[PDB]
Amino acid sequence: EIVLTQSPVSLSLSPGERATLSCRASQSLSSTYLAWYQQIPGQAPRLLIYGASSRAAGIPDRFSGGGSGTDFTLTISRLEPEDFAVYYCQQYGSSPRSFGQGTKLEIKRTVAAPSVFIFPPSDEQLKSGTASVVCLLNNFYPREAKVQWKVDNALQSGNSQESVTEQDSKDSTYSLSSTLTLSKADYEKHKVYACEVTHQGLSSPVTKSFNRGEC
Amino acid sequence: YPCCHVTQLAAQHLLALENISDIYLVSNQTCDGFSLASLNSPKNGSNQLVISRCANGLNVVSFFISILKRSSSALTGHLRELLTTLETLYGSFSVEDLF
Amino acid sequence: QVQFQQWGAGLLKPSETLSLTCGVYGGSLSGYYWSWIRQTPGKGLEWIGEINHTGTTNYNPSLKSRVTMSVDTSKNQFSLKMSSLTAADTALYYCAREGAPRWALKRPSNWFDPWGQGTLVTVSSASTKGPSVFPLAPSSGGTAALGCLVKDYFPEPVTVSWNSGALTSGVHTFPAVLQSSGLYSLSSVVTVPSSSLGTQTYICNVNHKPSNTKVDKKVEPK
Amino acid sequence: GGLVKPGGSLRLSCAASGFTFSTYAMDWVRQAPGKGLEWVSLISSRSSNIYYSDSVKGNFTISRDNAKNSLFLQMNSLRAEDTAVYYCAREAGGFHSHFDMWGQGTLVASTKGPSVAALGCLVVTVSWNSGALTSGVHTFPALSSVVTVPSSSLGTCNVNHKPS
Amino acid sequence: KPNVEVWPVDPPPPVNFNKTAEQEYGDKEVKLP
Amino acid sequence: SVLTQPASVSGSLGQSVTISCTGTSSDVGGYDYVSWYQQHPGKNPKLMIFEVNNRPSGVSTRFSGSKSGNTASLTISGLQAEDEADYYCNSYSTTTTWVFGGGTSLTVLGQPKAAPSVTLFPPSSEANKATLVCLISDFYPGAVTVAWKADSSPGVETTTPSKQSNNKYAASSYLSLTPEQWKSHRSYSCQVTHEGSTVEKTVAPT
Amino acid sequence: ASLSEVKLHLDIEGHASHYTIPWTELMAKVPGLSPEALWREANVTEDLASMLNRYKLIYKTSGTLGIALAEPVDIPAVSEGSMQVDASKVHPGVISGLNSPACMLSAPLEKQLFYYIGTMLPNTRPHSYVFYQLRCHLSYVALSINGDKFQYTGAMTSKFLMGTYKRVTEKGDEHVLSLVFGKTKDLPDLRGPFSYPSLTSAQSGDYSLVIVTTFVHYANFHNYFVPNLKDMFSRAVTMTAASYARYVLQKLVLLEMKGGCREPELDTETLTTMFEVSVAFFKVGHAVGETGNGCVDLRWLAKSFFELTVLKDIIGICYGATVKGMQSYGLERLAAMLMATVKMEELGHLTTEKQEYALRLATVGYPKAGVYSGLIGGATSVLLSAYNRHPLFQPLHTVMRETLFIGSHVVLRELRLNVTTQGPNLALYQLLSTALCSALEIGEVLRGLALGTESGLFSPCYLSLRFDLTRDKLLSMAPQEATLDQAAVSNAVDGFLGRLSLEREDRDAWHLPAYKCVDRLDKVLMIIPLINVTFIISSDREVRGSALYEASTTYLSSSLFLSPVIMNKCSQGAVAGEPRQIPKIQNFTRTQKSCIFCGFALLSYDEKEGLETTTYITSQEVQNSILSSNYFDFDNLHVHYLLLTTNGTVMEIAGLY
Ligand SMILES: *[C@@H]1O[C@H](CO)[C@@H](O)[C@H](O)[C@H]1NC(C)=O
Ligand SMILES: *[C@@H]1O[C@H](CO)[C@@H](O)[C@H](O)[C@H]1NC(C)=O
Ligand SMILES: *[C@@H]1O[C@H](CO)[C@@H](O)[C@H](O)[C@H]1NC(C)=O
Ligand SMILES: *[C@@H]1O[C@H](CO)[C@@H](O)[C@H](O)[C@H]1NC(C)=O
Repeated sequence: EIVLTQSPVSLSLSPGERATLSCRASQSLSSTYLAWYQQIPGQAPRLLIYGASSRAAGIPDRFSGGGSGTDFTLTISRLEPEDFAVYYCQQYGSSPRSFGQGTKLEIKRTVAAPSVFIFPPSDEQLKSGTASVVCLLNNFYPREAKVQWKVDNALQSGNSQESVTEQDSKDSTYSLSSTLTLSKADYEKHKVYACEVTHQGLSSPVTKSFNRGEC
Repeated sequence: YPCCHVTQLAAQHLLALENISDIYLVSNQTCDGFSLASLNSPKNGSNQLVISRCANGLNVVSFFISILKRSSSALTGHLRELLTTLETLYGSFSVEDLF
Repeated sequence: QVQFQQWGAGLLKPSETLSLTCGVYGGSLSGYYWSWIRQTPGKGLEWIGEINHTGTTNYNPSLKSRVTMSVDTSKNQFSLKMSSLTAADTALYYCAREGAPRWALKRPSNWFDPWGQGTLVTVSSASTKGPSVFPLAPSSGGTAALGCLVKDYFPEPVTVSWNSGALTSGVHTFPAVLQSSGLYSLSSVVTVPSSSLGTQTYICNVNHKPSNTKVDKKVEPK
Repeated sequence: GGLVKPGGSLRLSCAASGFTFSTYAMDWVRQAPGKGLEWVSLISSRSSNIYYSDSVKGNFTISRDNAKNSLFLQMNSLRAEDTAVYYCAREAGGFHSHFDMWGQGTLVASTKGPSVAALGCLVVTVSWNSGALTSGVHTFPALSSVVTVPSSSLGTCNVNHKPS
Repeated sequence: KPNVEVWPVDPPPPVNFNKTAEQEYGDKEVKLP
Repeated sequence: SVLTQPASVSGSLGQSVTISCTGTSSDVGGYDYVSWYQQHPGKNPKLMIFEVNNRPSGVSTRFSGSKSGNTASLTISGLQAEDEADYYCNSYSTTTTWVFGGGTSLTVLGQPKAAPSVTLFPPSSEANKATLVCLISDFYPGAVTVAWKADSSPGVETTTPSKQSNNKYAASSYLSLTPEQWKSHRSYSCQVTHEGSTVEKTVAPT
Repeated sequence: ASLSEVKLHLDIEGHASHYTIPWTELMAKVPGLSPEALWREANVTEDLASMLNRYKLIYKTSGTLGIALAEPVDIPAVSEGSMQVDASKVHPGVISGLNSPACMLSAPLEKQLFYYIGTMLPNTRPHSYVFYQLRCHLSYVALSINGDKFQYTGAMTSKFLMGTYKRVTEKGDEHVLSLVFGKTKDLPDLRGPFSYPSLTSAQSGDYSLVIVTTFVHYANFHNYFVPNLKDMFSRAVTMTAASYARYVLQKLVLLEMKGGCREPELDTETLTTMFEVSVAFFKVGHAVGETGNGCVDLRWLAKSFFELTVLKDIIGICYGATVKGMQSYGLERLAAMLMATVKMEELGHLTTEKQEYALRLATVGYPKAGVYSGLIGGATSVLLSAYNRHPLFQPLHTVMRETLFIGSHVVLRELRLNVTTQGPNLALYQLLSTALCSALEIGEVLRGLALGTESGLFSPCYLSLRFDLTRDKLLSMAPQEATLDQAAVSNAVDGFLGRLSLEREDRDAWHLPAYKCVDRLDKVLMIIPLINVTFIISSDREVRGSALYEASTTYLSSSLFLSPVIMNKCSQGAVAGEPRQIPKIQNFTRTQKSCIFCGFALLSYDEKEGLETTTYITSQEVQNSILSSNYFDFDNLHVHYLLLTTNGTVMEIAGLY
């Protein structure tokens, strides 16, 4: 029934700033029937504001819900790193409940260069006939970081995956894990395995390498 | 067959109150005891011909009683005596000894 | 606050039926309406239905042809069933409580307080697969990183805990990546000081619920 | 009897016995020295309805006896505003407003004294020699009467007053 | 301490006084269900 | 009450006479129940008109009525041979359950004239009361001028010109004299004038 | 053509009657008359054999019982000096206050009450045999149960009333049964050969109760509907308008409670009450009509139309019935205008007669909730005032119970609203009711529900915030002093229980912003909403409050907890740890000169019986009534007295001076 369109889709502010989120309804609804929820990825949503203005228990005074008629806003002032989440608006006055698409807010930080580690495959995995090399980037910011695999100075393409964690709610850093998957045969016919990391926080691209079989 | 009959209109005969100008009622001891009324045509025109059709007197009296009651705020007193006489006549006739 | 515990199947075939059950702890079902809310990864927050401790149900009009819900007041539980599944019905299923009591019928709906932890229901025609756990040899600030690679398992999710929970600082368990084969694989690495390295032991506990897999892998240098 | 004061009580009888049918309505119509006709009262065949006059000529009680062939009427005397000759009338019947059968009618300061070819009696009814010559029964209107006879028999009056 | 008293209320609304029959009741020609 | 009726019947024995009777909206002008009554000068009622126009089964001569609007006229043809009586009209009146008419007396003209048969009684010994009786009968029409004399010169109150049985009229004259005027004067002559003829009868104390 | 006139001739009893009825004259001055329509309905040319068969189709009452009934004097004589008010012409310059006499003219009142016009005797099968089609200025009460399978119509005029039952058997053959009440001279005109005597069930000197049905419909109705028409007609004739309305209202109230109208059965008492609702609405209109071109005193109209308004609400609740008519907008304007002359906050500072008069005017002028919420402040002002002058813990007197019942309806109307602006006043009203709901009050109400008296119709316990009134405790509070039969007592306990169901829209809190702080609601015993604080008194610990006390209970005997909630703002979680002890206080002096406890609550309970009393200290007089009586009995070691303060503190009074 009622459709709630949130704005903006993405949002990034620095600690101490004020973030204004918006929720537009397709029809009119009572301000007494509206809620704002905070959802930190991997956890259940926590109620922020019910009745479009009333703060829930535990929510500090820096959260304020306003608006009426068709437009509602959520103002979060004096931002903290813990406020990283996706925020949703909901209405509970029409026949079906409805939520918004959400607004993902990231809290900014200093430049924070990564901590690059490399892990060669184990003997157990080589026993099965495959090999997976793992490159780790730890506690960096912003999320934009480039990882390139080099096998004997040859740039790998189409044989590696990677995943980034959600922003850490305490220190606002990211972590990336890249996995280069090769067959045992192709892995045994090369020597120098390296991953190269390029980031805003690095003065020069950092390379972490190893030789196959060295001690 | 008391003093006339009550034959029902055959399914092509039309009857209207607009073409009736004289109605004759029967007492409870005039005929055998049934309530029969006779409706007459205007008795006007050349040779002054008139046509008559007998009907159920109870229905005629009940009709006129209801007519006079629904317009009692316009009765001239003449029609008030008529209403009293019709009520008394309708009360004189009775049923379930008719069967 | 009120706490929830949800149990139900993880992997389900398309034409089959989903059956879930939430149990309430710390409170009582009397007086509130308990609802089921699903969330597809990325998208989500779709309301499914609600039921009270007596049996009154209110379903989403977009799902009322497939959804049934029941209660068990003697056990403080409520259950959901959703038939005619498709590949689009895989999502995280939460169960929440209205933030205010609703005894009477002629009464509007309320806000959700609190929410439960959602469980991932995966609708797929593929079958379960047991994970393989391999170590990540920590080489040589003076702080190193050691981890465990969990590969070739299906479906999501798995759980990785270091030393049965005795090690949480610096641990990062990355989201899984779906391989071209159709199986999942993730990592879990912790950064520890290099002084600690070697002498006292570290064990990663990997647990896959659908395949009933539990593997304790000790991470040693090589 | 008759001849009462401006306050009276006289019982009048309408006894008529034409046939053995007495299931009709009856009326009283009255006349006086003044040439005029005026109706007074009416009773029903089944004596359930009774009508009287409604003016300076009103009147008083009438009854009827189905088992004695009679209708009856009683009256108060207003004298000046009251008449003397009361006729009977018999209503026609169903859906007819008039009378058919009638009657002869009943009878009539203070009482005076009865009495004090050309036989000149000088004065009710007048008769001579017990009606010897009915043909020459000649009475002038009131008040002397004359009873015609043959002139040869010069060598060979009855009156009645009901007050007297 | 003062006596417990009723919470104050708002004055009554402005009673119409200028509304006729058709605006209050309706068509006056109803059908009984 | 009263229904208006016009007097003065006319007609030279043409066997036709017409006299109206107007009524109100509740008796004549709106109801077809109306009747008349003539019958004789010693008894008033006889039906003589059953309805507006109907005749009872005894009056075969032409008797009929009009009842046009608020007035009921009357046309009679076959009773034009006798001096019979007055006529009356009545109807069913809703206002007063009955109502009658004002009266219309009837006698037909053209009958052969009859000079009166005047007569007189004796001086009538029985006290200062004489009251000389002079009788007039068998005359037509009913209009005579009676006079008295005492050989050269004339309470009286005498009049009675009623009808008779043999199509004629009658009258009487008494005039209440006294012996103080009866013994002194010679004679008394009762004189009657009928259409200009002095019919005289003289009496004297002898 | 051009209908003009007809002449009627009668040969009855000799003399010939002749009448002339002019159609064109009486047709132009009576526009709502159709002679040809009645001529068509008459079936003038119906033969005697066919008329006879139609006549035998209709059921006829075999025996008419003649009962002499004494109708009462409802409308009093006009009070000397009463300003007369035209219902159509009501301006603010009309009557100043509730003390100045006033009366409304009867003719414009009737024109507004019976404003709508419609067909009362339809052309449907059962009525067309006996009645001519009648169309008049009317007002009806219609309802339907079992999903249009049973229907009742309550059409009525200012002269007579007709209630029609219609039942569908889901297969066909609709069954219809009509009852006609009213003056025998005012009954509608019959059709054909039918006579009223052979159709009246009960009859009085001036009133009649006629039944119109067919033999087949009568025999079918008799299997499930055998009403006692004698006593029904007797109450309809002898009772006053307001008394009859209140009688029907009490019947429906006892039916609404004890779960009677959630699944209404086709019982004899059910249909009887359906007809009695129509009679209740008809007696008021009839009483106004019998005083044509006069005026009715405003107090009588206020009482009668308050009763009718409440009855309308209840039939809208149980059966979703509709009442069209019997509502004068002029009377509403007059009442709502008089409501602007008295200030609500001090309504209790007036005469009891004036309080009841103002409350009746309040519900009559403002019949729908949400238009003027200030009326709640008025009703509370009454209750508060009564609570100050009522002996503590004693049952309510008849006069006081009636006053509080007249006032309780604006509150009941606002408690069912989804959003209110008079939350605090509702809280004060419900706290006062909780205070007035003692053991004697519950006992008297149970005795009234058992005996069927007026004590059970209303009680402050019905709006109290007590949630510890299960069957086992109600039976303990049952009087048992009178010779009760334990059957009426069991049904009275069950009815008293059902009337407190939180499933009722006026029983769940929905307006106590602290009822959400509870997680185990089935263990709540009491809610005390003071100012700046609400105490959730429960037998459970999981309550998100600002603190947590535990009172002294016997071992293994359902411990007691008091959780205060400050400003009705719930905590982030249940207060964990060990529950704090309730501090005992002995240095409180029994002599007091100022109201030091004003705004506090005083709760006495027992160690193995439960909560016993509840006092709201609302004035110096109540405090001195508590301190200077036998209320404090420290000799009984099982009774404990707890003082609840406005800053959330709970003390245990164990000694005085
Ligand atoms: C009544 O008479 C008129 C005139 O003769 C005629 O036209 C009409 O048809 C008659 N009524 C009916 C119902 O036919
Ligand atoms: C008939 O009607 C008369 C009045 O006209 C009444 O007195 C009588 O009782 C009725 N019944 C019979 C059988 O005559
Ligand atoms: C009217 O009379 C006729 C003849 O008895 C009958 O056929 C007809 O059905 C009656 N009325 C109705 C409304 O049917
Ligand atoms: C409250 O809301 C419910 C649900 O919309 C509705 O059924 C009920 O009638 C409402 N009551 C009021 C007083 O608005």
